[PDB]
Amino acid sequence: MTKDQNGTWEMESNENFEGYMKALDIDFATRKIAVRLTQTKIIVQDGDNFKTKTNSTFRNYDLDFTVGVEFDEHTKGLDGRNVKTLVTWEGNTLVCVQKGEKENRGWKQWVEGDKLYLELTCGDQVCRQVFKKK
Ligand SMILES: CC1=C(/C=C/C(C)=C/C=C/C(C)=C/CO)C(C)(C)CCC1
Repeated sequence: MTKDQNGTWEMESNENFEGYMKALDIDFATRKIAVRLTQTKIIVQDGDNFKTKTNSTFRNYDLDFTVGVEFDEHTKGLDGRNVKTLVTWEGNTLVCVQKGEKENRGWKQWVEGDKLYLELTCGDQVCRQVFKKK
């Protein structure tokens, strides 16, 4: 296992604050809140089965999806829309991309360690998540 996804990473923040907002138009306060909100997260995979959750005040969210075994998730709590996903390891990565009105809500959570450059495409005008910690 040359990846060790299973990590912690007190989220720093996203770059295109506004483009990720659009990925699921919560509200205008949403993006400004998350902009500065340095939340916590921590994934953990065992092979073909992983899970992670965010730790914010504003909103609580989670992905909890397998690795390539397509699944119709939901964004309940946040916006309340229906979605689907798909994940495939891509080096030290695990290319996820949402569906169900999304079609461009994917990430490039490739792990470096102490630093991390999750790239939140999330619709046109790609955003760059900015992680750092574990
Ligand atoms: C906008 C927004 C949030 C961001 C959620 C995300 C984007 C969590 C990331 C999950 C992923 C991509 C895990 C893959 O390892 C949360 C709910 C947390 C706080 C307020 C609103």
